[PDB]
Amino acid sequence: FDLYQHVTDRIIASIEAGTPAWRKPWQMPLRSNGEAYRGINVVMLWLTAAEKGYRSAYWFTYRQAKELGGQVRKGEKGSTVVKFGTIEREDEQTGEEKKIPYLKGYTVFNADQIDGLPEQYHARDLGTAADPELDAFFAATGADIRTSSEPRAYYNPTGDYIHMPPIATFHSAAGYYATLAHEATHWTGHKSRLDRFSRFSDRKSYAFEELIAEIGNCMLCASLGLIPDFDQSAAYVQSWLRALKDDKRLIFKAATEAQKAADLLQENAANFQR
Repeated sequence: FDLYQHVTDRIIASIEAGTPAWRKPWQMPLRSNGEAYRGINVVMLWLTAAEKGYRSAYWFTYRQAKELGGQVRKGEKGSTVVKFGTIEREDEQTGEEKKIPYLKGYTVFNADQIDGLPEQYHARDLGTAADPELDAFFAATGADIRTSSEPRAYYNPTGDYIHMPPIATFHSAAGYYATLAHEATHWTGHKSRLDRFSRFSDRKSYAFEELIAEIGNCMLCASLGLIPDFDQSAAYVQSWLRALKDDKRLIFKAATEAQKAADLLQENAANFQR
């Protein structure tokens, strides 16, 4: 079937239900080798886990479960994850090789659906003051963070800095750092970094940047042990629905861009290099 439309339809339904897929955790989903899923697969597996009530982070193909001594239980239904790539094909008239880009599906099962797996496969309280570890992380991203009494958090792309209100006015360090995480996600879109604002001139006012930032903030908060704030997104949800109904590929681009934003903050903070 149409993988693009199948995923987009699942997302549209979760939004119309009142709980968008990427909000469901409120636990990164992992492959059988322990590596995290990425991009649109994170969103799909969060949704499935919530829909079906799974608690394990791990997802297996039937074969991967078999190789580990596990058996998918009778009657259990798998879940779709997608892979993009290129594959070698030939012209036909000529034999010229031409790598073709493709989208394909895989079926995976949560560890909770499987008997016999090794046992390995079966939030920090921050109070109201600054946290040394989270302060160190955000400093290491490279973001210029400025503070004033203005009671609004935002990323200023022209001066290229994040404005935060004072932490004491949140009466919750968790709320402070979740808010900073959200603005740091926007901060990755600057022309000198991921360059989202010029690449996605959003003429049909799909609120595409806010969708990327919300998904990217969920990914970043998942990895930081924080709880994202969703209350500042009611104004965009209708445009997101409109966008998804118009373009069955859009949520894939948004999830990929979201993943790139979360990647860049974590790479900067680890002094990642090639």
